[PDB]
Amino acid sequence: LVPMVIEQTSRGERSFDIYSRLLKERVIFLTGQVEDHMANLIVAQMLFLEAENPEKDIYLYINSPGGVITAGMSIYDTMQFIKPDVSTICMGQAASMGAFLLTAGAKGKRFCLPNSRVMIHQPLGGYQGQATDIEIHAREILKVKGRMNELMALHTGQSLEQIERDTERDRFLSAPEAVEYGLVDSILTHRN
Amino acid sequence: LVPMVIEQTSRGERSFDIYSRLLKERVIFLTGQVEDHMANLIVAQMLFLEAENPEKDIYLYINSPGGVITAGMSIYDTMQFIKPDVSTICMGQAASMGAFLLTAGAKGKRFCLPNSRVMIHQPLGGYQGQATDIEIHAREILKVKGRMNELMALHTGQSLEQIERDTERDRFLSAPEAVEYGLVDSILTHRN
Amino acid sequence: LVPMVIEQTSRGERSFDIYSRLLKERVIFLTGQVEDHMANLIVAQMLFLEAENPEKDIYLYINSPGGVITAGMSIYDTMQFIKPDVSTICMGQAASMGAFLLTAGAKGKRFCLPNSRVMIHQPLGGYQGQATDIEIHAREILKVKGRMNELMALHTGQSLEQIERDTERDRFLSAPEAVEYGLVDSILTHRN
Amino acid sequence: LPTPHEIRNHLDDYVIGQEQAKKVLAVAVYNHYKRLRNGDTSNGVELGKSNILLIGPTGSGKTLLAETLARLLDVPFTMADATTLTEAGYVGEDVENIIQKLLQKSDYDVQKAQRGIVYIDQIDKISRKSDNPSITRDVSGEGVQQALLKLIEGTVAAVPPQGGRKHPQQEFLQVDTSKILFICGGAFAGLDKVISHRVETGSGIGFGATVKAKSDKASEGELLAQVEPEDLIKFGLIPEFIGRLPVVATLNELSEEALIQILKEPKNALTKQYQALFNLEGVDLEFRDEALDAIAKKAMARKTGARGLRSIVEAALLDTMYDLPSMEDVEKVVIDESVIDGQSEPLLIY
Ligand SMILES: Nc1ncnc2c1ncn2[C@@H]1O[C@H](COP(=O)(O)OP(=O)(O)OP(O)(O)=S)[C@@H](O)[C@H]1O
Repeated sequence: LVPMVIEQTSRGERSFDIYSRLLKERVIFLTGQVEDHMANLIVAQMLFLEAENPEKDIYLYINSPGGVITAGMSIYDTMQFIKPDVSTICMGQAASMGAFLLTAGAKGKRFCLPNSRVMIHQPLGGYQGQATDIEIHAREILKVKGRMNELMALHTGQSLEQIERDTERDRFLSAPEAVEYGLVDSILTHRN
Repeated sequence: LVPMVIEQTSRGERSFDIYSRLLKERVIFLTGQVEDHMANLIVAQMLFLEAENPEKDIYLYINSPGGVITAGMSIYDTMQFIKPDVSTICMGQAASMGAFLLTAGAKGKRFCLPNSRVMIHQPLGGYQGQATDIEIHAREILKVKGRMNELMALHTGQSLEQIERDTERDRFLSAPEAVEYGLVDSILTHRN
Repeated sequence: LVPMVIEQTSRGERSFDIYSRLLKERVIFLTGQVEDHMANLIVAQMLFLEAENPEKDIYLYINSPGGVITAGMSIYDTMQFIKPDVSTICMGQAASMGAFLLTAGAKGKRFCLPNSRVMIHQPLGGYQGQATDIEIHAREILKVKGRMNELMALHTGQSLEQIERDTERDRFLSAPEAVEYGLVDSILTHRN
Repeated sequence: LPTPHEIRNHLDDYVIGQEQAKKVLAVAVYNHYKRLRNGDTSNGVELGKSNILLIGPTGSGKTLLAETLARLLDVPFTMADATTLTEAGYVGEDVENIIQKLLQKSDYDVQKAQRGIVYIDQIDKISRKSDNPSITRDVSGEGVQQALLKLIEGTVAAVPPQGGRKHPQQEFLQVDTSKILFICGGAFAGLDKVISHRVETGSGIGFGATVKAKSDKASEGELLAQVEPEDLIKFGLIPEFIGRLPVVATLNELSEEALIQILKEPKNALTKQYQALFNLEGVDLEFRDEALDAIAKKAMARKTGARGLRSIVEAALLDTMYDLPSMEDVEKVVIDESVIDGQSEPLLIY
């Protein structure tokens, strides 16, 4: 269930859902696993805000355990293509793909909560078939791993060699360490 | 099913659902298991009330058997970040995570019903894989257990060593015992 | 499906669902098993009626086979906290928890239908794990049984020793016998 | 004849903390006197009239600005209201009612009616309500504005002078309205949210967005300065109606510190009234800074704090005033902040 609220305007009262009200303020929610349906919905929201105003900052709160890679990469290219600065915030958790979208936000407008947690690892996959086909799918996922590490270094500022060693296995990063790692800019402890 | 009510205003009559009507009075309901979807919905409700009035107390009624830890920690940081005092009330039951959000409320504005019951234990987890991966997930969940005990002691006032001994196994605490333990401030037996 | 009705008012005609129409007249329905969601919904209804009118009696019709104990005890404390006299009626059946909420109504405003039936037994539970954990959960459920018997004697007027013997196993009570037992006040056979 | 610098100097005695609004009004009124005084029968004729639109928060002193100006000003002044009006012969009120109300101030002199000024309050209340499938003819809404268009521009409407003793007269006077000035102003609600979205930043509900922490710490006024006609369209006003009022005023806000100034600097301040009331008795009235601070908080708590000063001050001195004639050999009275709360009694000096 979703509660309904009323926004008061001069013309009259209008009823909005909790998610649509925040959308009016250039705020999008990324919840649950990243799939083709959930990812395509966020893209439509960003484009709608671009047409309404291309000069206002967008805020993206991420709370997700990650998911499909191809679904997430569509959002990353969109955030960089559009003119507005997509601010990212980590609430609760940010897995491998959630962390990639987190650091891809606008530089200087990235935050993480004091008790949030980020986890990063290498892409997962698999295939069943002839040996010739296994080599094809293996080469493709290997290129993605190399591509995902190059972009991670660009926003985090670290070296490509460092990202390769840290992403060999699951690596959890607390909120303070994420700041020191260049993944985020600051922490929103209290309101000022 | 959700019943519909009518709120009389000067402009005219408006139809509201039972949950949305209470939301208008700065009241949020936390029901069932704590997951990523249910937690992400409550966060938008708290933020919505902040813009309407940041000086009015919020009331949060909790009746839940607990759930995911990462989903609950996002709510804890939100209550402390925002300026309004988040009043918490325990109805029916408050499990491990429900108890952490209960005590995290503003000091002096925490209540528990005369027959409510609180339960606290250590974080639960598990992993299947290589021994190297088990050590990684084991160290991570251990930090959470240490972190959850530190924050519990901060609001309850007890010592870190006492919380560690009491959280080794399931521990049920009646409503009067919660007052003696510093978890709550009083009990709302009757209206005065 | 839920039928829609029309309520004629001075301002104009308004369409209401069958449950919302009765809610306007201070009537709440308790149907099916008692769970965290169904119980948390009824509590909001009682609070809504308190603000509208704290001096008018509330009528609560109960037809349920019982359910979770913790969900029901939140309702009992609420009925005792608020000022209005919560009238209770048993329709069809009133199990262990349904009977506790039935008898918990205001003294002199408790009724049972001529063919209704009440059943009471001891709390049910279970646990699987180490022996140390079984002892903890056993002491907890024992406190509830002692607490549930104490309150039953308080409202029914019987002695605690009598309630303990009668609640050792399932005990069915017809509508006339409920009056002799102090559980209810009268029977609403016909309208006068 | 009145110089904008001189008229502004006089208004400063009655107005505190509002400068931009004074410059705007001074030019218009000076032009109005000049327009009516000078015949204007030169190569250039039919000079245009710049009507004034006043915007400001409730209780900011708008009514005092028109009335205090009217006090020193010779021409008559009236205080009408827009909410009462209802278009096309409806139950509420005919537009013509405004004109007949003016004549009483002008002693039924047509020449004096063109000289006088008119003021309207709560103009925002008639904002075009936009609910599509309800009526589609909003009497209280847009409809009222359409009727005022011809009125402000200029036209002649029949008006029974004095109402008539009985049917015997059965005559009406022709009153021009072109030369008449119109001041339509009202505290708009929700206007701050409209301009914030389009002008400053991505504010709102979210974390990074600027929260409304400065509800009372800072004044929203500075935002109103960047107002434009296009923003009013979203509010409900018709562009044609806005064209009739080119000039705009801001009237940012009243400050807690300004309340202290209002009690000391103005000639009509309450302190000076009671001070003279007791001076005749051979007693002096002393107000302390602590006492004024308490008054500010109490007035701020209640609605329209500016209009509530009389109640707070009168209650504080009601008891003392009763005993002052009875008391003798008392030359001074001291008021403390505790007295304002009501827990203390004012000190008496003999
Ligand atoms: N500059 C000022 N100097 C002294 N008193 C002031 C001043 N501005 C406002 N006040 C006080 O505020 C009171 C109300 O003034 P108004 O002009 O009626 O305010 P308002 O905003 O016009 O109220 P509305 O719009 O008619 S509801 C006055 O009676 C004064 O006591």
